[PDB]
Amino acid sequence: FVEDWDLVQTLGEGAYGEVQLAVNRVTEEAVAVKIVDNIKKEICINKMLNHENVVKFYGHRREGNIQYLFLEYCSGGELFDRIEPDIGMPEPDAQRFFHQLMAGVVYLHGIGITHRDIKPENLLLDERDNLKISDFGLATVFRYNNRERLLNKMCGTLPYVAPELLKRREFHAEPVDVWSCGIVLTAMLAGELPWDQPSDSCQEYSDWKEKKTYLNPWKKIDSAPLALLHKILVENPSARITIPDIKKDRWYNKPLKK
Ligand SMILES: COC(=O)c1cnc(Nc2cnc(C#N)cn2)cc1NC[C@H]1CNCCO1
Repeated sequence: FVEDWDLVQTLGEGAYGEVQLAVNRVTEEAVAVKIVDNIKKEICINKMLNHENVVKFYGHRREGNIQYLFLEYCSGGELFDRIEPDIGMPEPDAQRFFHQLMAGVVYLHGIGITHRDIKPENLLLDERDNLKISDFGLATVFRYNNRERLLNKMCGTLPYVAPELLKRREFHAEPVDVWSCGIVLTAMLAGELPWDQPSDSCQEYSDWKEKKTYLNPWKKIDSAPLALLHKILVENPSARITIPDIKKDRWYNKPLKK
């Protein structure tokens, strides 16, 4: 009876379908079942993945039109629900989550995979509050046989997308994921998103380029994390800080405690 799973509740909703909690009849092990009525690519990319900061993939099954993906149930839920609106979270918690996010992103980039939709809704927490990158539906290969391929498709979520995606025909994948991580860090530290989108027409984006850090959400952020944000949220993706450099940042290396 070890192959029998009971559907307990609906965890969340996606565009394709639902994410349901399934519990094994014999072992009581929990799995998050992603139901999709491309999907072939999400499966292929998931089979590649093996990291402590990436949602585990257990397998998949196709029944008629319906496709089931068996994924890690992260009982701590979304990082999204740990961010208090207009407040954020304690700086040592945000730093620990950021460290984990960098470890997961380094891993993906290392294997030539770009997530392309990093946001707090996609960053799940296990039973010990360990961050796991989730949903590879928008993910793609940006490096293969040691040759980088430039991206051109418009995707992600506007508050989190890098400005080059809106202005350039082609762009490097890695600075785009770095930028979205910066936005996630801003959200964790201020409990708000800095702009609707990083465009010339967006007043809040213009204010940031004009270094008006006396305005929210920047005024809520301590100078050390803010100095890192200055490095990440750089309009030119070629001048933007790289992850190896982020790991050398003063705040990234600052010992913090409750
Ligand atoms: C209290 O535990 C939860 O809420 C919860 C746990 N584990 C999940 N696991 C996975 C794993 N992989 C994928 C993919 N793709 C999706 N959800 C999902 C969960 N909630 C569903 C949310 C997740 N954020 C997007 C919207 O629905």
